[PDB]
Amino acid sequence: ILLTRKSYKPPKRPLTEQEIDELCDEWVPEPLVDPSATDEQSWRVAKTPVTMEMPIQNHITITRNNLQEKYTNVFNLASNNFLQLSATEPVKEVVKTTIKNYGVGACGPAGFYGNQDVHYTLEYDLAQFFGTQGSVLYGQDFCAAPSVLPAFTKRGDVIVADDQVSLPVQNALQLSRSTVYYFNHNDMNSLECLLNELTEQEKLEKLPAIPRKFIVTEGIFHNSGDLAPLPELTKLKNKYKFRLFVDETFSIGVLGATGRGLSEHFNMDRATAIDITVGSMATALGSTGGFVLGDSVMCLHQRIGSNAYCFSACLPAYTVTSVSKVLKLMDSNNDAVQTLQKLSKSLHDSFASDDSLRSYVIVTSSPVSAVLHLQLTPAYRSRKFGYTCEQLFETMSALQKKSQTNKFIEPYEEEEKFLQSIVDHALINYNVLITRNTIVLKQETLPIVPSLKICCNAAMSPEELKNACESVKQSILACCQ
Amino acid sequence: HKSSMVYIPTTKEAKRRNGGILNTIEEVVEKLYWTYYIHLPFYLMASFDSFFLHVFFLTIFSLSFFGIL
Amino acid sequence: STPVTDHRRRRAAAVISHVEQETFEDENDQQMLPNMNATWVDQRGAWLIHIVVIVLLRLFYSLFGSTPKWTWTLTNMTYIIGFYIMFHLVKGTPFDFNGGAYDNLTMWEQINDETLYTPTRKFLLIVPIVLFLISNQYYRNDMTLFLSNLAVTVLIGVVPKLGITHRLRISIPGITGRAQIS
Amino acid sequence: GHFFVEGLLGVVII
Amino acid sequence: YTRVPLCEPEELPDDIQKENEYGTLDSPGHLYQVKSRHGKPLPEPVVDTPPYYISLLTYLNYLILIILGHVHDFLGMTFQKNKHLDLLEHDGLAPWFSNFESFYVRRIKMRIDDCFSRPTTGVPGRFIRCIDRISHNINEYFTYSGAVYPCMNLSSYNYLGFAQSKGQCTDAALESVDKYSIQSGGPRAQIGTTDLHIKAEKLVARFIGKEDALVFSMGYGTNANLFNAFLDKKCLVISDELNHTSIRTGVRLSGAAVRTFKHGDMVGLEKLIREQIVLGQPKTNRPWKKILICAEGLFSMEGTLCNLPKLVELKKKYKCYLFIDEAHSIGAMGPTGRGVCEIFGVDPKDVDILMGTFTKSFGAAGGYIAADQWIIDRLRLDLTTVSYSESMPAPVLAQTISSLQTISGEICPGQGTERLQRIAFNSRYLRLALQRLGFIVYGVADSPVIPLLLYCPSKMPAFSRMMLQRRIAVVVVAYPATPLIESRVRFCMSASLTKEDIDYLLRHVSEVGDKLNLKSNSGKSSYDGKRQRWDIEEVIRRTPEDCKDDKYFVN
Ligand SMILES: CCCCCCCCCCCCC/C=C/[C@@H](O)[C@H](CO)NC(=O)CCCCCCCCCCCCCCCCCCCCCCC
Repeated sequence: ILLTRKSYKPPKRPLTEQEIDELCDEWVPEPLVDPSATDEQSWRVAKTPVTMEMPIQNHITITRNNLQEKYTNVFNLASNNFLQLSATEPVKEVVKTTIKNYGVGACGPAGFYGNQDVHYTLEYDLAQFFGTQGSVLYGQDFCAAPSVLPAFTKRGDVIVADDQVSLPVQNALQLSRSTVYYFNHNDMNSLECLLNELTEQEKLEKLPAIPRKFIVTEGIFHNSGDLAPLPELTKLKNKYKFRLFVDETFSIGVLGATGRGLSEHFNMDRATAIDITVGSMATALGSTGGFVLGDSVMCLHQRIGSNAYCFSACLPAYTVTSVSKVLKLMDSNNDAVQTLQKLSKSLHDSFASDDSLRSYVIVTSSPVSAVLHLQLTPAYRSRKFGYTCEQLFETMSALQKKSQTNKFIEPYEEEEKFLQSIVDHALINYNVLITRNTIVLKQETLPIVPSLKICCNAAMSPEELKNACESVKQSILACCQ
Repeated sequence: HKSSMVYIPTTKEAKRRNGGILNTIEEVVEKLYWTYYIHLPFYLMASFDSFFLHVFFLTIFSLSFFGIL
Repeated sequence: STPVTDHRRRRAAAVISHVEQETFEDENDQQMLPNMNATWVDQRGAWLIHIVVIVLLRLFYSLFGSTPKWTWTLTNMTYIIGFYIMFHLVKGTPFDFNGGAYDNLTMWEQINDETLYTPTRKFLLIVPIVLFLISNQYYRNDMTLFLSNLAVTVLIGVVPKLGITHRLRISIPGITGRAQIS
Repeated sequence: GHFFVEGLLGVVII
Repeated sequence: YTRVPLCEPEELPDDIQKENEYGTLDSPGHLYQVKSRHGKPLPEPVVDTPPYYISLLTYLNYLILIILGHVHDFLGMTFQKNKHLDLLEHDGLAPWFSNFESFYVRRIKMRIDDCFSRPTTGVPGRFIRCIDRISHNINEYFTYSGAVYPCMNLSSYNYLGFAQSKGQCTDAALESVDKYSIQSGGPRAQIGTTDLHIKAEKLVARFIGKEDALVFSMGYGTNANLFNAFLDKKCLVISDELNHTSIRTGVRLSGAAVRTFKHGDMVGLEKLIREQIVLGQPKTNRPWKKILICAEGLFSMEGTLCNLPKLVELKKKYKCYLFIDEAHSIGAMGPTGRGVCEIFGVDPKDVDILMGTFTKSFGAAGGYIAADQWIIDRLRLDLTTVSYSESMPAPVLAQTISSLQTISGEICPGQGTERLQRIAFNSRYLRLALQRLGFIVYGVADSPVIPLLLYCPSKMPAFSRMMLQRRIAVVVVAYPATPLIESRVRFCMSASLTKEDIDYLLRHVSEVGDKLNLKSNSGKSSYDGKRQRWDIEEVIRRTPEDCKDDKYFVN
């Protein structure tokens, strides 16, 4: 027994209260937030438009910097309401009748009460219009994906995601707690290689029960703006037995002969091509909320185990009745999607055909997108700011990894100020309001570069848009020189 | 200040509306029934299982009475 | 092809192995919420119910008429097997906790957030031995019953609950199957 | 041996 | 016939509707003006308990249920795998969800599923209209007739009775619909801001007592996306063990270390703070960069409060930070409706961040965050929902502004104090009457959440169905939500309920709880120490004058 001991050392004594007290009194915490760079960054708050006593229509009256600037009859090109069917008189009447018959709030979560018959009617209408079996409603679009995706994945599942997905999808992936791989952003070769390697390794591992498998992508990308290849995706997910998750916020109501989404654009059936679809009632349908389209088993399990659904209040009844009316109107005599498609085509042709700008900016959006994006042609970006996208990515990623409290990067801020100068010139001189892509770069975890943004909707005269395009073109040329 | 609500009378009111000791016999019988039924999970089971459970408890009670007698 | 986020579950590549300790995120997920699965143990009446179920089993088996030795051995084996099935067989939680966070721990290891030799663990250790001592006075004259009961007790009701078998997985080929370590 | 086993069990309980 | 119908509104001349949504006051003695506590902390809770045989019976019930459920699962999956195609693999595709991690849902709540998620219609006011359903094969699927009947509402969050359709706020909402729109442009940081948002932010900041505030379109989202913005993985969070789910999601999405302390225990909190300051970060033992303490104004499953004075003392002594979630407190508690700071006389400057929602007591949707100035500027520059998610609509903002002005006494001055005193009286009256009859009731005296304990899994469907048969709508909760040994019904009292309604409810509850063996109150829940089994008429007669004295309330 003695010879089989382990040669330890007598343990130290436990700290007495006074040592604890002095050590506690020595500690110094940091401030909640970092006020070091609140001043050199706060121009964004000072340059945000504020429309007053008017809807957000085509011609607006705005003000900037706390009633210190004013502009009237400004042409608006920064609104996400593409169809503008929600301002028509029938929808106004439906809203007023609903508000008089019901209240304004629901007063309770879906679990107990406060799930009126209007909610069920809207869910049926959404399912019948888009083709699937059922759907569920969510309080807001931003909380749809991070609630749905963790309900169907956990530690032990595999997710294969695109190389540049929007922030809500990144949040969903991070909070899902599963293994995540990234493929090369519409490189079907890279996707096929990755799937083949994964399935061979799984076959070798001979697991008892096979796990869940998802492919995550987007319909029309939030930052880039380019289309997604659906035929190849469906084909190879059928071949390798994965499930497809498509987040199409910017395509429902924008793509298709009747605006029924991505599947109608590619002439397929949504019930056999896409498994989970996440939409938004706040961009094309001119309302508030979100939804998820699937089949009966998936919908029932969402009603049980999706957090945002069962721990938040149902959304007001006027929103759901207005959306139902809009769907009926889109079903009869559309003309609005068609107008939007022609306008978007002309806009993209206008900014893509020019050569005088072909050394400063590039057009990233596809011709079917209803919003036009621009960048700075990395040659010009390097020549005028002395930084490339890559080094920015590794800089910010390194800052996040060690978790430094103060994350300020100077070249990116200078380039952002340059872009805002471009916007300011056009606004002040020509009475045309375009927007900047508003990102919070200390939160992103995938490569991204600041850019511009020009939106169009289905209630503008083509000639006015042509003149506005000319004015923006002159503004870019003047500022860049 | 009338509203569009229909009120429902208390069971005592219903009995008073409808009017020997047989009623007390019935009430003690149903008291025993309700105690036994509610203190066991019969509302949460099905019908097949419920019946099986019933048979089980009746058998134990019968056998205990057999042994005591 | 390397994952940005490694959240992948490994399997035992040996015969005798231990479940690997958790990382920072896993510990945070486990400690973020009180475990609804193993918290009922410390509340009012748990020890009493462990006592009462034994008396109910004894009365049932005595109702089946048989001799005292048979009734008592049946009581002992039934209680021990039931306790093993409930507390030591199934691993995980019967409801969605988090990313899962307990997918490879049994209910016995989850008690008191993996703190050993607490008063409740002591009580649940003491119960089988005292139950054997009570029943020892009736089938003592049969070597076969005495030996079998003592074997079942010491091998099913005291060994899994020992402080050295914590996080111990035995994986043979053809019966148990590959256990889960990560 | 029975008293021996019982004494062992008491010891292990302690 | 299998799909929920789109029911039609009725004619109901204006007086009938006004009485349907908000009961007219009948007496001036049915009001109570609450007082403050002058900084005094909360006395140790005296939670009551039932006899032992009830606990033992509950344990037996759950044991039986679990055994049968697992046996059914095993047999059904192994033999009859023809009719279990949704839990099994199919052509090399794993099923949507595993059958063991959803055991409780199916095997225990698919038999009482008619007690949850009842469809309704119209305004969720004093009387709620329910659509009746017929259940087939033990709640496998429901079918719907065309009948609609009213019930007395005791389930929806309508504390001050602002959920109506004939008030002044509804007219404000209609005018906002006419003037602005029902549609928003985009995110706040891009085009989504109007002057109405600015007015609402200023008015909220003035109401609370802080310097600045923000408004969002969803409360869950607010909590989920705040800590992400202002925290990190080198900071520690000490949160109560009963906190809401949105706080947990928001803390989880950031990365910080988390530790929890027992509910309503302050010596443990101080001990934990000292120990965690001494220990430091795990694996490195470097000093913690930051420590944040999270809590709630009023926990709405217990009806209790948070010891705010002691929390402020501890945070000032150890240099921590404070975060308070006032979802059920704001608007419905305090002498003037300002929340827990009003209740305890604490200066609303010692609390670093305050958040709440407009859903409960304002009859609207959304949330807010109020703090000092520099904090608000940094967050507005840094928060994610400001930049990436859509702004909140105009009718909701109009309703919120109108109700806040009404409570603040700026418009129609008589209404605000009327509502506050009505709810304060109704809550106390119901709690005292129930405790005198012989039930077990949780929470402080003034809380509008009144949980009544049932303790047995088979008494819950019975209570719910009997009450529904007697035209009363209630809510029930079970094991995964509440401790295994305590299942309850929680009443939500509104300011739109008249004392006559409370008396009707009291009579029916007394009868049903007499029949279901629910009156198991001890003497630990009376000011004397003697157990009480009063008669219904006596308690009805003697309670209204006594419920005003702060002497009969042990809690
Ligand atoms: C084919 C014949 C097979 C044999 C019959 C069928 C047995 C197989 C079914 C049982 C499988 C159980 C699987 C795991 C169950 C639990 O762990 C789950 C999952 O963790 N926990 C929970 O749900 C959380 C706890 C919920 C409360 C459970 C405790 C309720 C009160 C029990 C107190 C302890 C009782 C004494 C200890 C166990 C003795 C069991 C004696 C069994 C025979 C008497 C009863 C029939």
